[PDB]
Amino acid sequence: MAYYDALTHLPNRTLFQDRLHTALQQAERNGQWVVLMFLDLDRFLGHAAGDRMLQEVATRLSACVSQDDTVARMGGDEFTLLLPSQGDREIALKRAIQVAELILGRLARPFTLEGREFFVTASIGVALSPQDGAELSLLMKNADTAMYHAKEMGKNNFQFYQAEMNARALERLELESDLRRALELGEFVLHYQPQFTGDGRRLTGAEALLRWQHPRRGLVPPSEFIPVLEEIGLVAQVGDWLLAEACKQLRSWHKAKVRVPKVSVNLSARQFADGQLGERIAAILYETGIPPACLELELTESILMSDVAEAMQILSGLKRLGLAIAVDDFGTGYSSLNYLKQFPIDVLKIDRSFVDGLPHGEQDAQIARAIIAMAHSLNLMVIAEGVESQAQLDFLREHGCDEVQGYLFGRPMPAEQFGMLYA
Amino acid sequence: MAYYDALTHLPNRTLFQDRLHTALQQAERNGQWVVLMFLDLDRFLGHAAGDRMLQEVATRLSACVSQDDTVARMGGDEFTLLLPSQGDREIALKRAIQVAELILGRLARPFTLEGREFFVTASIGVALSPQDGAELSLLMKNADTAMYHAKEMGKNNFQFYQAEMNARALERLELESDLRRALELGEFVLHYQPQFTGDGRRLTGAEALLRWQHPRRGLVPPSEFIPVLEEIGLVAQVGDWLLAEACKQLRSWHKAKVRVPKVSVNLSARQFADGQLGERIAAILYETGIPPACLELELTESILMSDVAEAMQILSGLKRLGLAIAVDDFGTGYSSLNYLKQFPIDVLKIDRSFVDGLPHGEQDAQIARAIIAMAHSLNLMVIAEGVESQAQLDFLREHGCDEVQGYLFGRPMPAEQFGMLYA
Ligand SMILES: Nc1nc2c(ncn2[C@@H]2O[C@@H]3COP(=O)(O)O[C@H]4[C@@H](O)[C@H](n5cnc6c(=O)[nH]c(N)nc65)O[C@@H]4COP(=O)(O)O[C@H]3[C@H]2O)c(=O)[nH]1
Ligand SMILES: Nc1nc2c(ncn2[C@@H]2O[C@@H]3COP(=O)(O)O[C@H]4[C@@H](O)[C@H](n5cnc6c(=O)[nH]c(N)nc65)O[C@@H]4COP(=O)(O)O[C@H]3[C@H]2O)c(=O)[nH]1
Ligand SMILES: [Mg+2]
Ligand SMILES: [Mg+2]
Ligand SMILES: [Mg+2]
Ligand SMILES: [Mg+2]
Repeated sequence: MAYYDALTHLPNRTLFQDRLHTALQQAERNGQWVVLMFLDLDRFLGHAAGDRMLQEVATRLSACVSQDDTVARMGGDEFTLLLPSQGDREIALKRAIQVAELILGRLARPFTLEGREFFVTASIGVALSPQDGAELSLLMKNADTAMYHAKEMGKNNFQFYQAEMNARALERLELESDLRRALELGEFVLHYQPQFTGDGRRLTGAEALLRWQHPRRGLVPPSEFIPVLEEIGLVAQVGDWLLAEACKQLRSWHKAKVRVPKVSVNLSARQFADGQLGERIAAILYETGIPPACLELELTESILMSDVAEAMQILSGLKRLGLAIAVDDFGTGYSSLNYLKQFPIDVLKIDRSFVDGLPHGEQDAQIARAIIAMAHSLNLMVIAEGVESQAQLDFLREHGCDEVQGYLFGRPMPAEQFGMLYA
Repeated sequence: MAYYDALTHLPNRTLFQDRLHTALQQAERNGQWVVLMFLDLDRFLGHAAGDRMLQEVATRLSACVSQDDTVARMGGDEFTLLLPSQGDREIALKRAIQVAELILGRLARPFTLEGREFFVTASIGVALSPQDGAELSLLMKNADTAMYHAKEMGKNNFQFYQAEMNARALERLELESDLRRALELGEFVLHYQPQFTGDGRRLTGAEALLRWQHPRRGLVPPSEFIPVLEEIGLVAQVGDWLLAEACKQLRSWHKAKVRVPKVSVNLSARQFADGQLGERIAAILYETGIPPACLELELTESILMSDVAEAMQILSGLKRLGLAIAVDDFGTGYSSLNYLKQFPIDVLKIDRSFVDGLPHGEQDAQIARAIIAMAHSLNLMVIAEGVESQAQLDFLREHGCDEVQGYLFGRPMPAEQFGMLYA
């Protein structure tokens, strides 16, 4: 079409502007964000090889974005990208960071024409609608301004139009950098929180809890760095380290006459979706010599109930491995009672938020009784988390809560102190 | 832009084709459907008034479709519409029917130019991707073929490319036609199914159940015609008829010494979303002279839990009206236990599907015990629906189910027989 660049087959300037306008009008109607990127090359060649290079650039750019994103060619050495329908500021910001890093990484790679090797460098400017403009020409002014800022900083850079996003981008990249290194140097450590029978007479297991100690940031809370791990391929690899470390710990504790009956590991949504999950778990159980009965997986009702049919199969695979399954944070999500019984699950965990109102919050008291009753109706065992007070414990015990966990019974703890404190 | 028609400001042929292509490539990737319509005018005027008419046509067409749909001008008197991202065949079919009827209705209306009145007529052809083509040129061949079929049938017609859809369209329109008439002539009737205490010693209420008797189709099941009602503005108006009829019935039964303590009415999602719901209910309670305690509303957990924050407010409004609220079909949806307690609800109804497996289906038996236990933990009263057998009843009674309903206790029934059968 007259609307496409004859060489790269990408939309031309006018078509791209129409789609940008459309994306802006729609975003504004749905309270969504749009990312606009401008990209310039210094190249860095031959005439025919030149046009062949632009073609390779184009291919590489298309490969960095999804189905719904547009890549286009403004002219000469300038390309633009459009990432529409981003749910909010932060999704937009992360997706922009991710796409821009991906692009610079792909364009770093050498261009192999005439048998030989060439390099190009790129400068990228990024502007996010609506904040940097909800109108196409303002959004473009600002992406272009960011681009030139990116140039004024040297080779292979991306800048946002907002300084605040540039700062946040730089830090995010450093965090990612540190987390890769954390795994390489082993800066992660496992702490264990003990689990008891409702009376407190007895230790039923330990919940393993990832911590991260960085020399400068100090100790980073799991809630900060875990989501970052899963936003890369890092989490499966960290999960492997963790599972193996807990299995080894179990080994040492048994050797040292510390009778810990089992250990619980939390799983993210990403780990749960992984096709090799059960395979990697079996692999680790085999290396460490520990049986599946010693292990329990903890998944949130949001992870299980989003796609119930898929979850049924994944869970069934894991049970055939002989391991137990607990539904973490229970009561904070949306659950089919139907599938709660069909899923081969073992345990419900009463979220801390409900335990916190005990014993004199009517709402929290009734919700907690209800969970216990559900659990026992489905032959599930339930443990209350976040038990911090004698009164909470009295209530839960009085109403048949099977197991209990919380600061009242001692904080999360490194393995050796754990053994001594609960031997 | 050179891409837009200078007169109507609609996209021109080439731009429309690009968006159609895009919509097809995307639909195919997401397993979605796309609707394409071709529209021709016979007009049916003056030169300046002519161009002003096309402009009015354009405005009218834009007003018939949503934000995301494209309207365009192929040339002369021909326009096209694109309705992308339709979830499946039937959504597509209904949406096409709806949009086409809307367009013919708007174009029926007179054009007021030079002070005077004019009429145009239109022929519409409709083709649905992927079935009538997943490639733009084939989809266009076929919409155009449908259009000419529409012409060969006379004025103001739409045809699908598939004969099967034309048949289904014609029938759907006749159904809609009949339902409007049904309401005008009162062909709807209420049947009532009685509700008892778990023992059976005692009648706690009656669930009202809409039926429709058509002279030719015979008796149409609620599941067939109710969704059609709500796909128009008909359901609020039928709901009003129904509520009023049940309140009147309650009047007569009390007059005639038939002690029916209350009546339950089912609500659709659409009725529930209506801003005037509580207002219209109060209005009807006032006209019929019956107090809110005599009334109970039945809503599905899917209606309540889709938007919990909105539902909380809507429900709170209804409770302030003094009426009771039951969660129908419970166990078949996704529910926050948290919001189950916060929502000011009164009753859970155990779906028939779980009662059906009783008493010897382990899964169904445990689910049903669990619901009863939940209900009583939250101080809710629960009734089992679809109780058909002595064994089912024994089980439910043994486990403290408060109330019961089903064919074992007698089918749904017209009011007067109801009174005599349960006085
Ligand atoms: N207020 C209160 N809090 C208590 C009490 N007892 C324990 N806690 C804290 O509550 C959290 C319980 O873990 P969770 O619900 O699985 O929730 C976890 C889990 O979802 C995730 N997480 C932790 N470790 C891992 C891991 O190794 N892998 C994965 N995939 N996620 C993890 O991060 C979340 C937070 O972990 P932590 O920061 O260790 O926070 C832990 C624990 O330190 C108490 O009595 N009162
Ligand atoms: N297998 C079995 N079935 C039994 C038994 N006892 C009753 N039923 C049937 O099960 C349905 C119970 O109604 P529902 O769950 O509210 O489900 C209702 C309700 O959601 C909707 N509906 C019915 N009347 C109205 C109404 O007036 N307004 C609205 N908005 N929806 C209605 O249509 C659905 C079906 O209504 P019906 O066709 O009357 O079907 C009724 C009733 O005839 C039993 O022992 N065994
Ligand atoms: Mg946990
Ligand atoms: Mg938690
Ligand atoms: Mg009902
Ligand atoms: Mg039902």
